[PDB]
Amino acid sequence: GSITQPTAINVIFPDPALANAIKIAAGKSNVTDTVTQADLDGITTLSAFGTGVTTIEGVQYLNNLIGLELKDNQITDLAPLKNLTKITELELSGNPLKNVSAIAGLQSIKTLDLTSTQITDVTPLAGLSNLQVLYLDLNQITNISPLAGLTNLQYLSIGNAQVSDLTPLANLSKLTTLKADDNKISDISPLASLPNLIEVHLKNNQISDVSPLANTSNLFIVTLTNQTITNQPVFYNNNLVVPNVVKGPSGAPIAPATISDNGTYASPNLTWNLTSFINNVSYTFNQSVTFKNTTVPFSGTVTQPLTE
Amino acid sequence: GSITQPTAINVIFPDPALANAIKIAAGKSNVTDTVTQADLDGITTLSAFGTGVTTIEGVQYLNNLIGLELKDNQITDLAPLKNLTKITELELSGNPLKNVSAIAGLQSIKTLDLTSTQITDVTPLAGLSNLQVLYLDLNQITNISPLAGLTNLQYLSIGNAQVSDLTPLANLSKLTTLKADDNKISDISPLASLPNLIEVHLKNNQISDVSPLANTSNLFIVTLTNQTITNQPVFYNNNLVVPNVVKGPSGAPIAPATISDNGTYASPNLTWNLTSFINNVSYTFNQSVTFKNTTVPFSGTVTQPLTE
Repeated sequence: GSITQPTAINVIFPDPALANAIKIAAGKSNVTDTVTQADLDGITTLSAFGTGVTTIEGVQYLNNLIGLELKDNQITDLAPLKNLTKITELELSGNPLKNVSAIAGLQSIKTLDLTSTQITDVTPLAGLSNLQVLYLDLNQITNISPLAGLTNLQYLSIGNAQVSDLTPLANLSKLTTLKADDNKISDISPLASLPNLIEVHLKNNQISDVSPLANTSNLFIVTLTNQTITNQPVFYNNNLVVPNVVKGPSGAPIAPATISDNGTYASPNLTWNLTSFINNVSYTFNQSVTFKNTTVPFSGTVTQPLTE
Repeated sequence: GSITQPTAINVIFPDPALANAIKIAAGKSNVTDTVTQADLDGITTLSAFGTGVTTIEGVQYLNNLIGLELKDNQITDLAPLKNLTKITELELSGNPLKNVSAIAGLQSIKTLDLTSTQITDVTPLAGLSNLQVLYLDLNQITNISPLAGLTNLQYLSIGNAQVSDLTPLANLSKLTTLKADDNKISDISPLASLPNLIEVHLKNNQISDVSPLANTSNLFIVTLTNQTITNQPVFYNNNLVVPNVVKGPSGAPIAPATISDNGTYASPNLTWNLTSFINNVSYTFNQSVTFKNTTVPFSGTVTQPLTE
């Protein structure tokens, strides 16, 4: 519906912090001042970072709202957004949302920040086909399949989540910045089909082979340190020979920097001469590698579990 | 012209490092092996970072070349590129180019890295209307006027140059990433017209007023520490009253953190009670400021020269 007659700001917006934000946005001097629907239709952005907002009740009257920035509040219910149709930027970082089902029909959205919103499922984003910038950092998200159809995506941040499978990114051809530090990524093969990638952050994952990025011609920033690789188990025995899964941009194996248990290397295999059973063996690597444009450090630890 | 008959790679490419790069790109086993024009027309990328290339003679036969990546070489002459028409990515970082007049007609180029190329003038880029990604870091460039017509620009890096005037960026509406640390930027007013800016790096400039970024709704990363501000001179006298030029995102003055010479502050003015002539007075500031989406540190030093 609409605001029929002039009504006090803080009657339409029950949240006292939000009401003061509306008061300022409307150019009024007191939250008790009346506003009309005209007034409300003149509000295109509403911002209230760190102001203790608990409810967005009222925002359903901001027909012309383009940007809503409510970072680090206590918002739990996004129903008031359901019928908004001009919103292109939505910043809800640091709110205890738990789910974002309510934003599924908001197709106008181009930029969306859901960092630290206690969400696990991004199914509701599958239909946000106009998305260009997306933050999902600091959420226990394990599956990004619903992003696969986001073909306008240009900037994707998913740091500090639980992502492994990057196959959903394969057709996101406009991607230029991918931030995915501290996840569970082991295979980056899907990145090969992203020819515009400029910046890729993959520190602290489980990546052994960086050759999928060797042909990315727009690639200028790439972080690859501190990978933690765990191999599938092999049998313990005296003459232990294990292929080295760590590959550089050319696809050739990377020589280990250190090897546990007095082991040796002869590309492509590590060899250990063991006489007693141990849970595992391991090695480290740290080498400058060279991609299409530049060179950076690639490092990590490989653990090889052993079976008796 | 064209290669008429099969000719040895290292007869077409006199540079021995480049010849070996062509040998690999062509799938041959020796730089003396012949190639045909067909062979050459099948080469779409050529890369030779850190290989001591001194000449790109021969590349004029790579009609279908899309990407040329020659970072950290000793190349001085870019004439061989003049008639290439499919090149979209050109990486010439760390070559003693001195000028880039030769690339002016290369309108196909979308991504160009000229970091550390000893250049001073970017007039030759004015016609590269398809440019989306540009690096000019680590060049004594003082004027970026020739960039003004680069309306497809999305990613601009100009760190460690001598840039002051950002007016040329005003109409670059597609800009999303601007990297401009360590320049001579004092006024960032032109940034107000860039509504898509996501990342802006402005550490170590001379910026006093950050209010031009207050309405940038897509802005998520902004660096603003260590500004070095020098005011225009004022007269020395006993009762010295000086308006505070340092403004936060709202446009209101930022209270100083420290003030020289036992001075005091009453917004908007610093006051010093001096009895002897000194070259100048100064103050520091360091405050968390809040933009549309997030909050970051804004800090620096202001020096006020005094006249007798």
